[PDB]
Amino acid sequence: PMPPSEFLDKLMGKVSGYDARIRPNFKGPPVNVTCNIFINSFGSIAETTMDYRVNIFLRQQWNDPRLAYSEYPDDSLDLDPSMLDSIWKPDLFFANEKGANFHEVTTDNKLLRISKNGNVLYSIRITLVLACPMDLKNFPMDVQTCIMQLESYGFTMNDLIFEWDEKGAVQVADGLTLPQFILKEEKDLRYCTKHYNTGKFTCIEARFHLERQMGYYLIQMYIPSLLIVILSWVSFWINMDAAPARVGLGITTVLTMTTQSSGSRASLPKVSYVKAIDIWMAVCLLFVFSALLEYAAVNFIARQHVEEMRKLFISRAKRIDTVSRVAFPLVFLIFNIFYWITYKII
Amino acid sequence: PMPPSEFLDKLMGKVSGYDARIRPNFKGPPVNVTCNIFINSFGSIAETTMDYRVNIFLRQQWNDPRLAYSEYPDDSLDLDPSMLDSIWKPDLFFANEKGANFHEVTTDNKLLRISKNGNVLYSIRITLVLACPMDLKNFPMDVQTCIMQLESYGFTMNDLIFEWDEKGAVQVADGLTLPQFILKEEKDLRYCTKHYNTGKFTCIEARFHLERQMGYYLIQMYIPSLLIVILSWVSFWINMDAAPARVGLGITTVLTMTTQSSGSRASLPKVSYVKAIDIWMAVCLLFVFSALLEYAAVNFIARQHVEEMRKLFISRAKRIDTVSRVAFPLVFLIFNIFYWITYKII
Amino acid sequence: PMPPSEFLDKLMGKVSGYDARIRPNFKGPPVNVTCNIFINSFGSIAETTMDYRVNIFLRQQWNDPRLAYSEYPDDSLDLDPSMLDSIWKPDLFFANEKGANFHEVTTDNKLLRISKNGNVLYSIRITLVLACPMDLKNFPMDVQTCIMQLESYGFTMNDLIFEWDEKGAVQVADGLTLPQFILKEEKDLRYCTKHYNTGKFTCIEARFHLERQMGYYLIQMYIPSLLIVILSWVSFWINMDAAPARVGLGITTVLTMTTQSSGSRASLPKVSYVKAIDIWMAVCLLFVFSALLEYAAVNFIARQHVEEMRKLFISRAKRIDTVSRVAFPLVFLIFNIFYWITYKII
Amino acid sequence: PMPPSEFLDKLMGKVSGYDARIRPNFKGPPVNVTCNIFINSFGSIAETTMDYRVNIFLRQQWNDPRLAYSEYPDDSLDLDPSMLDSIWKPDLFFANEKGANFHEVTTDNKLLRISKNGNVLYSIRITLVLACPMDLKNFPMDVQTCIMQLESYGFTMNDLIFEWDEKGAVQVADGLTLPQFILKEEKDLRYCTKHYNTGKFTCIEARFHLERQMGYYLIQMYIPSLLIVILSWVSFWINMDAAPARVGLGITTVLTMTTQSSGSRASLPKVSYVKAIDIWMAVCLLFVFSALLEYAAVNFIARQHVEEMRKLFISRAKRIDTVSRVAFPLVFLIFNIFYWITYKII
Amino acid sequence: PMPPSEFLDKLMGKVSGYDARIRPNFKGPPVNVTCNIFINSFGSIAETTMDYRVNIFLRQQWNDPRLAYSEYPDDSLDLDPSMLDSIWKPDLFFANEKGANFHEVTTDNKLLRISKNGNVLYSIRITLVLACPMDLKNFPMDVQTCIMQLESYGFTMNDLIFEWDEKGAVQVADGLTLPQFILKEEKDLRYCTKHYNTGKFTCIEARFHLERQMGYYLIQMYIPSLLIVILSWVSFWINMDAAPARVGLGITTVLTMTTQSSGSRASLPKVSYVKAIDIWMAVCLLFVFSALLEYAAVNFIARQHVEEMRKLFISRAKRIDTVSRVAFPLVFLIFNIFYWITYKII
Ligand SMILES: *[C@@H]1O[C@H](CO)[C@@H](O[C@@H]2O[C@H](CO)[C@@H](O[C@@H]3O[C@H](CO)[C@@H](O)[C@H](O)[C@@H]3O)[C@H](O)[C@H]2NC(C)=O)[C@H](O)[C@H]1NC(C)=O
Ligand SMILES: *[C@@H]1O[C@H](CO)[C@@H](O[C@@H]2O[C@H](CO)[C@@H](O[C@@H]3O[C@H](CO)[C@@H](O)[C@H](O)[C@@H]3O)[C@H](O)[C@H]2NC(C)=O)[C@H](O)[C@H]1NC(C)=O
Ligand SMILES: *[C@@H]1O[C@H](CO)[C@@H](O[C@@H]2O[C@H](CO)[C@@H](O[C@@H]3O[C@H](CO)[C@@H](O)[C@H](O)[C@@H]3O)[C@H](O)[C@H]2NC(C)=O)[C@H](O)[C@H]1NC(C)=O
Ligand SMILES: *[C@@H]1O[C@H](CO)[C@@H](O[C@@H]2O[C@H](CO)[C@@H](O[C@@H]3O[C@H](CO)[C@@H](O)[C@H](O)[C@@H]3O)[C@H](O)[C@H]2NC(C)=O)[C@H](O)[C@H]1NC(C)=O
Ligand SMILES: *[C@@H]1O[C@H](CO)[C@@H](O[C@@H]2O[C@H](CO)[C@@H](O[C@@H]3O[C@H](CO)[C@@H](O)[C@H](O)[C@@H]3O)[C@H](O)[C@H]2NC(C)=O)[C@H](O)[C@H]1NC(C)=O
Repeated sequence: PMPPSEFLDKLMGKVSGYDARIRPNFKGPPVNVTCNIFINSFGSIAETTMDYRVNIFLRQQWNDPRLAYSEYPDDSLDLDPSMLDSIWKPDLFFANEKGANFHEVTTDNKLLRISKNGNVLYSIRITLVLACPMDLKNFPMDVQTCIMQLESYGFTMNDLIFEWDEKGAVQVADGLTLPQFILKEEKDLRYCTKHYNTGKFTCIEARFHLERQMGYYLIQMYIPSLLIVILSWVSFWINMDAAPARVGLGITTVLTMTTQSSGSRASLPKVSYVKAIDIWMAVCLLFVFSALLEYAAVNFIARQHVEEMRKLFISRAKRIDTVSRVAFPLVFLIFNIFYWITYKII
Repeated sequence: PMPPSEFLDKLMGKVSGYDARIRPNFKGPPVNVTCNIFINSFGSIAETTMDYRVNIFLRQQWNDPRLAYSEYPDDSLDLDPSMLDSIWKPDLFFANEKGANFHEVTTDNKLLRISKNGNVLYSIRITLVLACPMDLKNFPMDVQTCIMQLESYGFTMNDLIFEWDEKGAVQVADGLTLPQFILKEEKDLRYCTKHYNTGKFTCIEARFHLERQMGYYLIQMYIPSLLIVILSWVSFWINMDAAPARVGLGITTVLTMTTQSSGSRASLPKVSYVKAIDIWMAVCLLFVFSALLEYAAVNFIARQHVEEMRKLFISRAKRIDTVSRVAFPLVFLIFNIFYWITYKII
Repeated sequence: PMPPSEFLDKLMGKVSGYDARIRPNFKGPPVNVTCNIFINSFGSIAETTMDYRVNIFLRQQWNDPRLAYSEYPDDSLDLDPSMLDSIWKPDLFFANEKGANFHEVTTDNKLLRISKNGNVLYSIRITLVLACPMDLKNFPMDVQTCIMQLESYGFTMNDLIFEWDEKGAVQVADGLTLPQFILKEEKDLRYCTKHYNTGKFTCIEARFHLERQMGYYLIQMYIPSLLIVILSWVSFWINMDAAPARVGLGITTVLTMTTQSSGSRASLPKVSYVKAIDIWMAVCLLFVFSALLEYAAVNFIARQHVEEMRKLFISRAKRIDTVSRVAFPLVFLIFNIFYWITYKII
Repeated sequence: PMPPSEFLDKLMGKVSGYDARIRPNFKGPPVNVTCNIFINSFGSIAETTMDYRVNIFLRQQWNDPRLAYSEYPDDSLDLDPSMLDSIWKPDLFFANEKGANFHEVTTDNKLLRISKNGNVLYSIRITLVLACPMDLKNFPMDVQTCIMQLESYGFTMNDLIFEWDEKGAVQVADGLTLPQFILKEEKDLRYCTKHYNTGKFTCIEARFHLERQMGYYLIQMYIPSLLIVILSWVSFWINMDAAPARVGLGITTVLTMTTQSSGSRASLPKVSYVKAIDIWMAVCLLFVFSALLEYAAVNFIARQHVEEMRKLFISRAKRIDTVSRVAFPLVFLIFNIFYWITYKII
Repeated sequence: PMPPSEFLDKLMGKVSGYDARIRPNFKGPPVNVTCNIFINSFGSIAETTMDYRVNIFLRQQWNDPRLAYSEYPDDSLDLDPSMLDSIWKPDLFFANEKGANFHEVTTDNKLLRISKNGNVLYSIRITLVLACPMDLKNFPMDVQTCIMQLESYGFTMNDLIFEWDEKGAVQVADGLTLPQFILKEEKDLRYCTKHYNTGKFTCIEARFHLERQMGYYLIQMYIPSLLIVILSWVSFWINMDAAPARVGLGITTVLTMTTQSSGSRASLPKVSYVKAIDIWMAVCLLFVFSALLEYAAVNFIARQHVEEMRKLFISRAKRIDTVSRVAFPLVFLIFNIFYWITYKII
């Protein structure tokens, strides 16, 4: 017999009237193309530009009666990736590409096989940098949901319809790990049918829940953010007579805590709303600032102190020192409870 | 009958004398091309290079009598995006491109349909990085106006005219949100007819008002910029005898405020004029510097103090301490009123 | 006779039925392609994106009976790199490309020679940026293993099989040096046969062990991380009466050590687990923090001190000063032993 | 009649012997090509790499007798930008390109019109990143001169000559503003004829004077650079008995001034010569360092002070304090005059 | 007669049997191609990636008897750069490209002329980013030697040999200046013949000595690195009774010197060996650390001081103060001599 390359020349050549500019089943029902992606590499999720780089295998399956051969004895004929400009292909595109490219390492990474009944498998490797609106109302304890939509651009709903297959619409790699987030096993599948001034177009998308790993932020901006508050608590255990001791403590600590506040949003987007890490530094900033005002109240009584009425001012300046050793270690603990409970339920 | 691919070969082939290098209605009136864009993604507005990345759908509509078919029973014939090099297309370009590229993810993102009367719709996806002169006279409270002009390069006014359509000249996406700014619903539409040494060319543009969100700057460079001034106010409530207490306070605070001034223009363009954030740090720098000179005036009187005339110098050195507790908390409030009123009207 | 260019036109032209879209030995055994790479340049191994740039010479050898000439008197015929689109080539690709490109400096860097029996050598220069999951459980003393897999995309196992040659499967350059790591002479060779929903494909890979050089981290983040602890030890040799001396020492040192902790993960990925450099700064942070609490215990006894019972409190406040000069210099040495032994065996 | 597309096929087709590989007026005088650029966008002038990005419209005009039509009734025939590979074009190139690209947004931005006498206008949009040797002998008050040369590569002087036109050789945009520098209205026009081992080639260039805007540097690195010196002057108004007051002032200020010196060359090229900003920080570093040595001379006399001879040492230690309040405020003013006069004339 | 474009069609057309896939002098001696480069732009030598960007004019000259015309009366025929795919060209490539590109600004920057005897000149503009192993054993006083090799990829030694010409093998631009380094006039020329598993290939290279300019490092990291040591010397001229004076001096200076050590390797590669700038900061770190231990020895004697034996401890605590004023100013000078002598000979 003849090889599949010469066998398909009768179906993709000048004979049989086959044209790559004509969609299958013309003047009839639209083409129902089913798609399924395979995430190979994931990560590099930046927040300054609010985008993430993904590498998926976009599989496409449809039905073309013009390529339904019945003379070849086999059931699957592989095609050279250099002959993709001869058959019709869906005009699939993403609405959040923001720059993309293919891979042509020694061969155009394309897969093309034709079944006997007319099933055509089209799998390619695409490297996308997808964008998603980052919701940072609770930055250290948020559940991001970055989606990706597959719309049409040249054909409307009556000519091309995208759908998901029931046999693993979205597969995940075996050893796919992320440096900062984690990929949940549950991925939603809903439609995203858009409507413009020209018409209506099909759209398919899949939700991806990306939960953060609190192990990183808990060590860098939570343990040092708590030890600095302890530095302001040790001033109560120091005598009220040493002026340079408690003054230098209430100033060097209250100024190095601002660096922690400025160092908590160094690589974060400039959002207007307040996040969960801005209420942890601001409240702890009040503790390192109230300790400065605490010494300002103790030193103000000692500098004012008549022999009988002045002996009570010394005890009054020391009575507040007996409560500050218990108030702040018990008030900061109350805020430490309302913080790790409200942001663990919402 | 015959499919539209073979039907349009009579209108785009060697027959009928149709050439892609000839504009419609030659030796007559110019081609009136109407355009309308659809902003899909917006943001990433940097200030060091004074540019912003945009992703729009550039729709183009004109009239070509050479493509006015009258035999096909339908009213809209879709075209393959691979056949855009056969018909005439307007030479539309932007005067502020500064690098651009198309999107060819599995298909050239182009839309092409031809009506019966000769209406040709041309919609493509372009990713532009547009530039605009940043007016930073009031940096935290400015209303930026970044525009984009669509000029001609090969045809003059007598051969190609660009205009805006009245049915939604500029559409906005449904869920288009910006991280730093906000997009106003009012967009101006005016002409930008340029004149060069070669001739005159058409030009269409649309204004985009981008108001900032003060919620970000108010927390990072306004709350810490005010608490440092309070650190210089607590020196008045400290006795005038402790030298290392008030000296270290008037130096550590006046030097950490300069870091806030240098940290306020870390990612800003090097402009010559003064902005609204440079007058907030410089005036607050005077308060943290006047407190240093305030102790220099109190300590200078105590070191100079004859038994009757010296008792008044001690009261004089304490009389200024009774006014500094009221002057600065009431003078900084006056500047706090003139600042948030002048920059809220202009 | 005729030159090899005209001699091979009979084997690569329209005659002999040779087609570049047909794999050798069709309807029979699969093509056994042996590959061997030659690493020219290596390094630039970043950790923020977890990727490294490599430049190898990908050699490919297979058997094509359709190109087995028997009339030319020579044994090796060199081919012009501009004629690679006429013969069949394996669709080799990498599963961790993440962007790649060829080199076309004055000539496409391709090697093509055909033997008499049908051996075809295919060598090209590819610049890859390969990714690997960075295991940073012990950051300064880890042995990274970055691999690279060569999979198929268009042909399954029954049509294309990749294998390694026994004569130097992976060669290393003569003067290939790395700035940070070192390349070990032992490189493992194992298979990576994947299984997808479409079928099974061949895969070959080679392990690369990249041991770090501790000479860099030992000087920058280990010598200064130890001298700061010595600054907290000198407070014991200072009299317990000078308040501003020991207070300023226990605060300026405990706050500059946090900068060393924040400066140890400035260019590191945001991992959740704790690494070996996070337990060296945190434990040393306890020493510079216990010295602050040590003075808080000595000053608390002196401020409390009845004529006979008060003379023992002065000796008690000095007895702890006689143990702190020996405890911390001997407790930090114990942690210094358990650290450099546990992380030198695992 | 026939359209210009079919009319010019007789002049650009196989007939008439017109070839795009032959320069006009062969075996005779060279082609005198006149050029004129139009700067659209300017700025982004970095100093680390010593380059600036420019966007100009390169117009080219020459004479081609082979295209001198005499049958068409019009005087200017516009050409499709897709037919630039049919006529001869000058091989113009820049000697300081360092990477460049064109703009192909929906159309190749090319202009091509042919006059009756043979005048051919060629205007294209080129985005260049031009380099210039940065002369930073006086960094805040220099007048940079970045030029751009247009050389030939394939034709020598006897075959191609570039010249400037007298009617606006270099035009400037109407609203072209720069963020840091300013563009002067005077632009020099001189030749740059080079000589290599192959021969001599034509060259045209234009000088661009880029004066800096001192409004930026005067606020960031000149006002804080002067207030720190004032902090060292207030130590003279403090009593000579307070040791921790004047010691902490002469150390915290002398160390934060080094940050201003290191912060003045953070984004500057590593040049060997000294600039005008390195002599302003180094001299001011002497003032904040002489104040430290001033207290070292006052405290050395007080610690040495026999009942009559010791009373003069106290007055001697205070006599220098009466001159330091007048010397430094009058010596720093002398350097402030010689600095803003020498660098305002050269 | 006929123009050179039509004259060379007889030598580059279907007639005469000329093929671009055949090297000259086949079945005979190899082609001796002589090359000579012309460095136009040089600099941008980074150290994090260990690469430098260069822009050279790669001239190539060989002998092709098939192009030896004898009928044209001239001696040099210029060729259009669009016809380089018709003649044979050497497959020259660099072994350290790491990404490269050509320049196509309005014309492919290629030079092609053919002599009567068969001499063919081939000059193109290539922008390379070449790599070299940075030897940083003495960072401020090293002599870097970055080379560039020109190897073959498709032809072995018996088919293509590269050589250097004796008439200026490597030329330098007239006004080529470097921001950091300097280019020496002496450039070595040696062979780099490599040997692989396939065979042996020709190779030509040229050495480039790049000496650093010490004027930059001497001001930024050598003058401030010496003044901080002077701050530790002034503590000896202060009385031994002021505790907060000498304690704060021996801590604030010893901690700001570590920033100079961390600030000396901010943009340097992470090498394991010690460089010449790491022994200048570490030794100076001992001086600012020995001054802290010097006060720890003086204060330890004063706190210990029986009426006759205690008067000698006061003199002993002051005797070391009389030697420290002379020891350190004379010991640091000894290290200052051995440093600037050992690294000025090797
Ligand atoms: C692609 O998928 C669409 C569905 O999304 C298919 O369209 C549906 O096709 C049926 C005929 O097969 C149309 O008729 C209906 O038939 C059912 C019985 O199956 C009957 O109960 C209904 O009353 C109706 O007559 C139906 O209108 C149509 N639906 C839509 C929304 O178009 C289409 O056939 C598929 N195309 C191919 C090539 O498989
Ligand atoms: C494209 O749009 C232009 C307008 O921007 C159209 O041009 C105008 O066309 C009219 C004829 O239709 C020209 O004549 C005028 O007619 C009015 C009555 O409608 C009459 O009152 C005037 O006195 C005049 O005779 C008019 O001069 C012309 N204007 C310009 C500025 O060119 C043009 O026809 C449109 N082209 C197409 C193909 O639709
Ligand atoms: C490519 O390599 C494969 C092996 O990976 C070759 O396949 C093996 O080929 C033999 C025949 O040569 C097949 O038959 C076996 O022969 C042995 C004797 O050599 C006999 O003991 C066995 O019982 C069996 O009959 C064998 O099944 C086959 N193995 C596989 C896994 O396919 C193949 O021939 C190679 N192709 C070329 C073109 O060299
Ligand atoms: C392109 O420009 C060059 C000048 O840069 C033109 O060349 C000059 O052409 C004249 C003839 O037109 C040559 O002859 C001279 O004529 C003058 C009178 O005009 C006479 O006084 C002189 O003694 C001499 O005979 C002249 O040598 C030549 N100069 C050079 C440097 O080539 C050239 O003609 C222009 N080409 C075109 C096509 O316009
Ligand atoms: C390209 O350069 C090579 C040299 O690198 C040329 O090869 C040498 O060519 C000579 C003949 O011209 C060969 O023969 C020798 O001749 C000398 C007298 O000149 C004689 O004393 C020797 O005993 C020997 O017979 C020589 O073997 C050969 N050397 C090599 C290494 O190949 C070659 O001819 C040049 N090609 C062209 C086209 O110019």
